[PDB]
Amino acid sequence: VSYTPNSCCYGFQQHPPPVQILKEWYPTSPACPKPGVILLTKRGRQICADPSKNWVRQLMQRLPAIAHH
Repeated sequence: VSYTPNSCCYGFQQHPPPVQILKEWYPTSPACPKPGVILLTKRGRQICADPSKNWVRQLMQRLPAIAHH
């Protein structure tokens, strides 16, 4: 849908989550002003994280990249 809303992070989580709760990750929309990733937890919590941060890239590497929709 050319008129669908876009999911974006306005604010990122600055402190690393516990790896044990993380399931997978996926990027937010390319339409967003600041590029983001979601770290999705086993309980389904969507954690906004900044892929310009090395610690976020390292978690990303350890997790499967799995499209949400």
